[PDB]
Formats: sequence, C-alpha cells, structure tokens
Amino acid sequence: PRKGSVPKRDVLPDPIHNSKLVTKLINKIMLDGKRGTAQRILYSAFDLVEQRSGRDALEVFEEAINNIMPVLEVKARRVGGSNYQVPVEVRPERRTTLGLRWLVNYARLRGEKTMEDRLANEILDAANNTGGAVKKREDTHKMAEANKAFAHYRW
Amino acid sequence: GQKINPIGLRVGIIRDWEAKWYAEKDFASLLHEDLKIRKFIDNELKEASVSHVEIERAANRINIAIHTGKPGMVIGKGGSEIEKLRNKLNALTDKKVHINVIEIKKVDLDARLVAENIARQLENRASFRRVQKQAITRAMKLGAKGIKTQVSGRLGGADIARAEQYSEGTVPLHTLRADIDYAHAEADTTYGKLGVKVWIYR
Amino acid sequence: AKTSMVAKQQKKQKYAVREYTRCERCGRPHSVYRKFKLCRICFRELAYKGQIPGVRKASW
Amino acid sequence: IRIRLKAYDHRVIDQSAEKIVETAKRSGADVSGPIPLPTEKSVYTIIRAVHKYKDSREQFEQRTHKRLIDIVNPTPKTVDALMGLNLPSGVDIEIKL
Amino acid sequence: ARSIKKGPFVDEHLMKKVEAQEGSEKKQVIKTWSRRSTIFPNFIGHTFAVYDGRKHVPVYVTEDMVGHKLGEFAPTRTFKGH
Amino acid sequence: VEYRGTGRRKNSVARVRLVPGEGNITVNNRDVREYLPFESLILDLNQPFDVTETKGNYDVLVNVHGGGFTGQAQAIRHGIARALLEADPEYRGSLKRAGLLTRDPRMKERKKPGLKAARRSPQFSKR
Amino acid sequence: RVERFNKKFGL
RNA sequence: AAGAACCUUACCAAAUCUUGACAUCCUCUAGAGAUAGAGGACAGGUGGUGCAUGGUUGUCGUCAGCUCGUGUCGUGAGAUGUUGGGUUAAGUCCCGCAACGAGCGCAACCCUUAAGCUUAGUUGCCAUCAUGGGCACUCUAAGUUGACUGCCGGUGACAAACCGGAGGAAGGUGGGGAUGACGUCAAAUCAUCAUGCCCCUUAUGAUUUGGGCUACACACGUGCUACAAUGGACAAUACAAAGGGCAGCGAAACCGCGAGGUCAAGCAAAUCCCAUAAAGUUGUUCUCAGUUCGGAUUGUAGUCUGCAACUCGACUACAUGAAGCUGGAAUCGCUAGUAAUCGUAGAUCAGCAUGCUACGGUGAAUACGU
Ligand SMILES: [Zn+2]
Repeated sequence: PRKGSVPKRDVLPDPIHNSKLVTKLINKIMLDGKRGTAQRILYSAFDLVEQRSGRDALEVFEEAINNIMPVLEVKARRVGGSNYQVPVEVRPERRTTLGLRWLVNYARLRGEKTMEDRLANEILDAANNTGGAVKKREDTHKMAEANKAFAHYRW
Repeated sequence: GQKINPIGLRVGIIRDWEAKWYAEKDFASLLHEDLKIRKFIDNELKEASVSHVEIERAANRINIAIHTGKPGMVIGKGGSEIEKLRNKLNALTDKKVHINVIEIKKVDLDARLVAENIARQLENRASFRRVQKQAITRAMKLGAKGIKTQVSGRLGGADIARAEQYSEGTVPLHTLRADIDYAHAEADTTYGKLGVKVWIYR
Repeated sequence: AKTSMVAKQQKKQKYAVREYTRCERCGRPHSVYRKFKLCRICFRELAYKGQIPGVRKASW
Repeated sequence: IRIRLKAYDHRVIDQSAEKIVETAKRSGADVSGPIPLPTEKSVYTIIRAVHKYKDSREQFEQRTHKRLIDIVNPTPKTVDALMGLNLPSGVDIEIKL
Repeated sequence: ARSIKKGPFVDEHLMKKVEAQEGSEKKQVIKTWSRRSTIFPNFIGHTFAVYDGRKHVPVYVTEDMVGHKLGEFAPTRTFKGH
Repeated sequence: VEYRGTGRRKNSVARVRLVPGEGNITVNNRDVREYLPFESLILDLNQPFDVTETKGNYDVLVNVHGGGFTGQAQAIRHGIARALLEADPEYRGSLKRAGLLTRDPRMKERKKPGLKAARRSPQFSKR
Repeated sequence: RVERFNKKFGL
C-alpha cells in the first residue's frame, strides 16, 4: 500500500515435528476454514511416505521443499508498444511461500485417489528433482533466462 | 437527504421524551390514545402559543402539561377556560386529569413560536427577507449563542422555487452535548406551501 | 382510494383470514407494525419528535 | 413480599428502587439490596427513504430495565406503606404479596 | 389436498340445484361460478356452465371427471403463440 | 494451597485452579484429550508451563463455559498464566514477554446493512 | 374413479 | 413490496348503486354474493403536472472542503486571507507572510467492545460440605477507574511532528457504529401523507363473485443447489451466542416409516417452553464410474392452515432419475477474528423465504512497491 508496510503473522510450531514449515503447510492444505480434515492429510502423509523411504520423515520432506525454491522469477513493465518481462531476484521469505503452494496445488493435479498419498507421492518424487512442482522452478527459470536481455530495465 | 433533525440526534443523550409512561400490552392503545388528544390541542388551542405537550400516566388517569408561551389566554380569568378543555377531553374515553399550565417568557428563543411568528407573517404577504432578518435580530439581543433560519418554496410568487437562509452565531450541529432546538412550520398561500425551519442555540 | 377503503377496514369482515392491518394514522397497508399500529414512515416521523416512549437510536 | 421494577430509562429505576427500600428500613424490617436482572434491547430497522432506496436503512430501539427487591421480615406495618405512590410516572412495579 | 377427515368440498348450492332435478326429464346447463367445488359421482351426466372470468364456458360432466374440481376444465388464460 | 485465575477469549469464560501436583488437566468432568479434539490446542494451552520452566508441577482443574474448542482451549491458557503471576508474581517479567497476559480483544464483528456481512459487499454491475 | 371416490371417503 | 388463493387491490367481465361505502350541518326465504322480504348545502378520486410546492431520500463522499466580517491590492471582473517551508487520516498543527480574526465542516463530547475496582446475591454461581446451605468463583448492571504523546532515548531548531522503549488489559483518532458541510444532478417521490392549478361528479366515484399481477419462441441484473474421495451414506459423541412467547410459546406420555395427530404440565417468563446447534470428533463402509455422485421433472398416496389451496401454499412416503466432469469473450467482493464454509434467531404473517435486518463456532493467504 502507499502509506508504508505492515507485519506478517507468526505461527507457532507443530506439536510433533517441531517446525513452522509444517504449520504453514496446513494453512496451504486447509480450505474453507477446517483445520480438522487438513491434519489427517498431513500426518497421514509423513507416515504414508516414511514407509516408502527409510530415512526420517522431515528430512525427506524438507528436501522436497528445497528443490522447489525458485531463485529468480519474472516481473513486468510497459514500453509503448511492448511490455517487457524483467527478471528480478527473489527474497528469502518469498521462496518459502511459493514452494509450499507449488507443492500443494500440484497435488490436486494428480491421479491418485485420496489426498493422503497424492501429497505422499509428491513429496517423494519432488525429492528427486522431478515432477510437476519441480519443473516449475524450471518453467519459471528459463523465463528469467530468455529475458536475461531485459535486465537493465530494473528497479 | 443530507442532515439529521437535531431532536433525533439528541433524544436519550440530553433530551427526554414527551411521553414518559410504561406498557407492555396496551402499547398500541395507549400510544394512539395520545395522538388522538395531541391532535386535539392542535385545533382547539391553535390560536394560542403552545410549544410542547407531555402526557404522563399513572393508575388509569392522565397528567398533561401544556407549555403555552402565552398564558392568561389559555387559562381564562379564574380558571374559567382551563377546565372547559378538561370537560372537552374526558370525551376521549376517560377522565383525563390534571391539565397543568407552565409559562415560557423569552418567547422568541423557542423554535416553535419563532418558527410561527415567521410562518404566519407570510400568509399576510410580508417580505421574506425581513420577516427572517428580524428574528436573527431579536434573538441575539436576548442572549442566544447562535440562531439560524430558512424559508423555502415559490418565494413571493416566483415560478421557480429557492431556499433563502440567513444565520448568525455558532450553531454547532454535530457536537452531541450541545442542546439545540428546531421546528418546521409551513405557511399556505395563493401559491402553495412554505417551509419555515428555525434552529436556536443557547 | 383511501377514505373509502379504510372505512371498510374498521368494519368487521366475513372470514377472519380477512383482517389486514392497515395503519391507524394515515391508512397505509403496506409496512405496518403490531406493537405500534404505525408504518415505517410514521414510526420514524413520530419517534423523532419523541412521542413514542422508550425509543432512541441504536449504535451498538 | 416479592416485588419487581421496570422502566425504559434507568434514571428513575434506581431513584425509585433504592429510594423506598429504606422506606422498609424505616421501620423494623430489612430487605435485600436491589438485584439487577437481565435487561432487554429490542431493535427495529426501517427504510429511511419514502421510496426506492433499500441499502440505506435506519435503526432504533427501546429497552426495558428490570430490578429485584425482596424483604425478609414483613410486619403489620411494613406493607401498610404499599400504597406509598411516589414513583415518577414511568416506572411499573410488580407486587405479588 | 383437503384431507381424509374433512370430506370433499362442494359449495352448498351446486348440490341443491343439482339434487333438485334428482328425478327429472332432461338436463339443461347449470349456471355456476363455483369453480372450486369438487366433483362427486352425482354430477355424472351434467353439463355445467362454469365461469372462466368473462363467459360461462360449458363442459359436460362425465365419469372420468369424478375426482376433479369444476374449474380444472375451464381455461382462464388465453395464449395462441408468440 | 491452590492458586486462582480467570482468563477470557472470544465469548468463552474459563475458571482455572492451579494446584500442587503432576501434569494432568481435567475440564468439566473430563480429561481434556477427550475435551479437545486436536493435539494443536493441548500443546499451547500449556505454553505458560514452558515459559516459566515449571513443566510438570501442577494439576490444572478447569471450569469452562461459552464458545467452542479453540476459544475454550485458549481462554484456559489465559488462566494457567493468570494464576501463576498470583503464586510468584515475580514470575511476571517473562510470562509477559511471550505475550501471554494480553486478553486478546479480537471479537466478532457487527453486521452492517446493505452489506452481506461485516465487510462483504454485494456484486457490482454497472450495466 | 366413481368407486375410488366413495372408497376414499364413505359414500 | 418488513408476506399476491379471497381480502389486500389501486386493471378485466358480468351482476348492481345515486346526499352515497366515510364527515358535517340540518332465526327463515330467493341469490356466486352485496342485497331485498320477513320474523340539500355537499362527499368522494391510489385521477393530471415531481418542470408549480412543502416534507423525506440517494449521489459525488466521511472527500477535506466551502466561505465571511474588517483591512489592504486592483480602472474593473477579482485577489488576498485559504498561498509558502515543513509535517497530518484531516484548511490537523507549527513557522513564515498585508492580513487580522471568525462560521460551517475535521477531531472530541454519544453508544457498543477489550482490564479492573466499591454496591448488591434471585431466577444466576457451586470453592470449602451431605441439592440443605452459602456470595467465594462468573453472571447480571448502576457508580466509578482507565489512554493524554504523561513519561523515558534521538533524528528536527522551521516548530510542529516522526521512528523506537518501559510501566499497561489495550498505544499513538484501541476495534467497530451513529454522526453526511456548501453546493451538484430542474436526480426520485403529487401513490403513504399535505397541497397551488386544471379536470370528472346516475362516475374517473361505491358494493360483490370470479378472473388477473403466477401469462412464455425468448435477452439481461441478484442469488441458490452441485458437479464429489479435504466427498456420499449410516451409526456413537462433544462445545455457542443473539433474540420471540396469551384468547401465544406448547414439554413429558402415547400413535404414526414421515410430515404430523390426541391428550396436556409449566410459564406474561434470567425460572418454563421454542432449543437438537449443524460443522467437529471415534468408527464400519463404498473405490472413479454421469456412479450409492447430483436432486430437476413427473405419476401416485397423504398431512397441516384456511369459508377455499382449481387456476396459484409450505412440508412428507414410494416410484420416476433431467442437464451437470469446475466454465468463451470479459467481469466482482474482500487488508483480521475480515474473506470462505456452518448453523440459530427476528420483522411481515391465518398459511408460505433460497430474500432482508441480526447472531454467534471453525477460520486462512498476501500487500515488494507506486
Ligand atoms: Zn403511514
């Protein structure tokens, strides 16, 4: 807004895994205002995945949100007959908003049945640099490359 | 419809209703009982200077207080006509006790009497710029902190209607704790209806 | 119109499905309370002068 | 002995209640201090416009305040003040004996 | 509709002028307004002139009408096409 | 030898009664893990107990009224902490730095007319 | 129809 | 329009009426029924013109404005003040300056919300005890506390202010309301009401029955229900508030597969009733198909209110099983307990809501900047 800036809202850790990267992933999972049926989907997919792969539940999830952290990205201006897409560098707290919704809306776009395991097959494929969520820090990373020419039009 | 009836911003706050009584049932009868009589002092005492009526109930009998800026007229010598209304209202289906005449002296500081020494001077065809400019003119001498006035409509015949407001002193309408009076009226003439609205602050 | 239709509503009609209220100040059918017998114009035009007990505005 | 207090304004419902409870404390009898009971707010929204403008409305209301008073030792001379009618014309008292 | 415990509703004068030629020679059409009364078996054979608002239009009561109302068989609106 | 405190949150009122004992919390004839349905609320209504570092020293003994499960699981935590500046009031420097002696005034908002909600306008088409 | 009517009521 | 089967009802056809359906002064009998047979001074109009009015109302817009006296400047129209350096949500404040002051606005005085403290203890509350007894706890509501850039650092010497800090329940007009300047639009309203001018007066007035506003090739505005697996279904199991209630809420019992019926306590109501909150939670289950999804449309058989649900009311049982797989061009709301979903409650009301005015439970995501 014009007048200035504001804070955000600072959420207290999970009961169990003891991070705030799993409270801010329920707020991406929650919908319509129902934190009941979002905490089935998020503790039934740390142990629907913890079987499949024999290391911890939180180091195969937290490497599943660090292949997805887009480091560059495009923003726009106009010219007067063209409208060029500039590439800007991404802050250290916006890469954590996008990795966590590039992982949860690339899960309703999947052909499994119950979203215990869509979210479960997407934290284990995305841990190996592959599939849906983690081409999209690659969709979004040529566009900051193709446009490497228009960088001087920056702010 | 831009601004708000200074009795309406100010009842409850610093004003008190002109019907101080209580009913749960019989509210639909005990209210329209009063309109039935209040509109009877509004044709019976039309030619005297009354500016409020209250209607106070206790144990199946009423206690009215007409405020009559010109007493002497309302009563009669020896109370001979303050009772002649009392036997006129008891035909309002009860015995209607205790008419009580209080007198107002500074008779130009009342938005109901002022409003009508204007509104009745226009049906006798006075100018509309000196009927009002002489009551902004009487009422700061008596002590007002601010008076304001306005006539409205077909002023002097003219086929197009305007509003012509003169004013004086401080009349702070928006402040809540300040007590401000007001009253419409309306003159009727060869041309239609006039709109006299007076506003006194003190 | 009015002054013909109100004097056929202060008149007990056949079947008591047939008592429409119709305000007892002006005559208007149209939005009329029971606790007052006063439509939406007259409640506001009377509760401003102050002649309806216990009423003020509401600011909660 | 159980009595009730009503009025649309609170200014004469304590000016009344705690005015005449020591009309009982006059003689030999003691009464429970007045107990306030849940008061009610009714509310009616109407249309400001005489014609076609919903969305511009106006609200009003009307309350009723209630008050409790009960005494614990009536004498032959503690209810002969029952008709001490001095309440200021708005209040409505409820006696049930 | 009406109920089991209430009967059928017939308008109290559509019966008397029908049970007044109980045993009579011929049937002349009966002049009605009561579109709202039900049809009994008694009417079977009658041709009533009901009211559709401006004209009494006639229909003759048969035995497949014997649970209906008198005015289901008399249009009120007119609509030829657009 | 029990301490006292009322805390409110959002139209729930809960009266809490700190005693000397071991970790356990009973609410309205019930064990709160039958009372509270998420493990999210039973972690932070003993937030007071990890800021002062008296993790297990008390049995809790709550009485609740109003609201739903969040506002009751949260009017409580304002009892546990407004009954522990009553035992050692010199605890009060640090139970107030975690922001735990705020009543939290954020209530539910009036509905306004000609709007479909507090702040939700009707759909605008201009033509 | 005629029989149905009488049966439902009593006639 | 905060309630169209009659009435409402201001339109239609038939059946009818003349000082009038309303002021004022002088039990049987024909009938769809009103109605009948028995036992003049004048009213009146929901007729016309909102471009002849008064009152009331939207709008730009809660935007920071809109001027006046007296002085000066200008041949005058006009200007100044009201600009300028700063800052503020704010013509809000300081400083400067041919202006010096003042009015309407702005803020604040008003409510309702977030911590307390005296007064009080039924109908409320239940700590210390077996509901007796208690006023603690919390609730109710009167009085009265409280929030002012008071204080404390350091950038400003335009001087205001600005960022941070510490007592605090809340910190910088706390959160939300009422509160709507001068004028603009010859905006809306002669139909709620009153009314100048012009019309009608065996009618353009008046009373009934029935019809109509519910008409359907179609095009638009506001909503509602869904297209499912964060779902269906059918079982155990918790937790709110805000309000209505006399010829009106209407319990427990019984009867019904169900809408609901018959009996009937108590309550003019902090006591009693409406009143189960539904989301939620623990479970069995179904496993991607126009499906157990979805609930339109019809035939049937019923329940209620009412003189009467035929045109044309809500509900329930059984059968019927429609289009709909997340939306073209473009378009809308919302900055916090708000958006989204979920349920309750009121006014109109015999009867009928998906609409309007309220109320609380669960409750996010983002605001780099300009
Ligand atoms: Zn009216």
